[PDB]
Amino acid sequence: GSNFQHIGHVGWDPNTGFDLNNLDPELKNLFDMCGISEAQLKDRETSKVIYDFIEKTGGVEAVKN
Amino acid sequence: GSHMKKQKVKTIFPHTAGSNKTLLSFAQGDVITLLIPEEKDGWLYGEHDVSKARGWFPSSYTKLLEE
Amino acid sequence: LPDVAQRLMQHLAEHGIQPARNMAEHIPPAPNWPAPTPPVQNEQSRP
Repeated sequence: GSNFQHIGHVGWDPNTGFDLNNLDPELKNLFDMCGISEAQLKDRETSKVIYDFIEKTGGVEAVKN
Repeated sequence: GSHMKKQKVKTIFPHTAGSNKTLLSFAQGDVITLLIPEEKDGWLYGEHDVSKARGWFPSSYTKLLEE
Repeated sequence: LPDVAQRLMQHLAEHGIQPARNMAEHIPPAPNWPAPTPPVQNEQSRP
């Protein structure tokens, strides 16, 4: 049907969290760098905040240039 | 990040919590790791080296593990 | 990668989020009575 523009690469949900099994080549790589763990990525109250950052300041095209 | 604290004590006598949900129970010859910088009202707070139970315990029933 | 972390930390501070490298427990109040003491006492003596 239809998809996002500035985002859509990230697999995250407000019920279960980031999708570790299929995470992006940058996503997990930052999480291991700033010090975040897979527990916070599965936290609907922490992963939400970490995702809201990428949706405004990450972006797969925005980080490219 | 952080882990187990350096300061520890050996309990030399038993202790019993009852209905408080904030106390630590043990026997004689057990070992506890201090989680706080100083005592309060003779109560000290720590984590047991055998069960990972936490709570306030009596300092007087214990002695340091220095030297 | 390396520049994205320098701007992440600024976002997480606005919600009080922290990375899992930077989390620990807390300490409870205390009981309603003083801490007990071992079997150590004096011995009664005549006047």
